[PDB]
Amino acid sequence: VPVVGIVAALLPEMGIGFQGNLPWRLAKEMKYFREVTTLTNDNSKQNVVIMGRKTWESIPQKFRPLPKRINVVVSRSFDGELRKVEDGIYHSNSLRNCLTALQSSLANENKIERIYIIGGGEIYRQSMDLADHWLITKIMPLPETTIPQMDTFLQKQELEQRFYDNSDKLVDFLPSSIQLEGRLTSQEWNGELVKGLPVQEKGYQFYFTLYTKKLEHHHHHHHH
Ligand SMILES: NC(=O)C1=CN([C@@H]2O[C@H](COP(=O)(O)OP(=O)(O)OC[C@H]3O[C@@H](n4cnc5c(N)ncnc54)[C@H](OP(=O)(O)O)[C@@H]3O)[C@@H](O)[C@H]2O)C=CC1
Ligand SMILES: CCc1nc(N)nc(N)c1C#CCc1cc(OC)cc(-c2ccc3c(c2)OCO3)c1
Repeated sequence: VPVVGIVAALLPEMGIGFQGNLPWRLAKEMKYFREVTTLTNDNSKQNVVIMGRKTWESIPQKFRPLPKRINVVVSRSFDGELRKVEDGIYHSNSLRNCLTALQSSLANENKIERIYIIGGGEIYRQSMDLADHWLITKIMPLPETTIPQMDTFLQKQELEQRFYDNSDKLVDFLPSSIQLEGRLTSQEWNGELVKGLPVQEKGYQFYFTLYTKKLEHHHHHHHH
């Protein structure tokens, strides 16, 4: 089961939140996030969404737990490494231990396709060492638009050490049933190269991107 971090960030600093909320409201960004985390290649499988305690608390109480997805809320105050508390809601007290629990094919019985880390920021930092892929929505304010104030940021440094821009394989990576508008485009913005599928809403133009783990040198395999 692949571990995939999914996030929406504003370039160049990659800001993700402000005072417990999203610094923007974009219908086409939500539509993408919902479909990616919901849809699967195996019709009898469901994905898992993992979030920190604070991210859970800001999701509209009408729309949580997130429908058609197994929800996992991680807080250090909780009891076990994975615990069912309500219908489709799981409580965990360790992000690392939670991942190991779902990955063991005894517990899941091969009914989980992907583990999406919907994150938080404290979770996102810990996800750099954990996630295989990253689905990053690179958002740019249009020439007239004002940059919104933000207090939570994605580690752009830790990301570009361990991951490369694999946006060429985005359509292949996303579930087959998903619908996409534009086509793969490269674009320079404030220095850096922005590559992905271009969408425009309100005063923002954003790109859906894919970041895969870089190739590892074979240093040591655990022999018995
Ligand atoms: N644009 C985007 O893509 C997204 C942005 N956001 C933004 O993120 C911001 C919130 O930031 P942040 O506070 O970092 O959000 P988090 O939900 O990541 O908050 C971290 C909390 O998760 C729990 N936690 C963290 N690490 C672990 C661990 N290893 N094991 C168990 N529990 C753990 C802790 O809960 P406790 O203290 O109870 O132990 C901690 O307080 C908001 O402003 C929001 O808008 C959120 C999601 C997506
Ligand atoms: C759509 C936001 C998003 N984009 C990307 N690219 N990756 C993500 N992981 C997310 C996310 C998320 C979790 C979240 C956080 C939140 O507060 C910060 C609110 C919601 C949310 C969930 C359902 C909603 C809604 C907002 O508006 C009404 O319906 C959902």
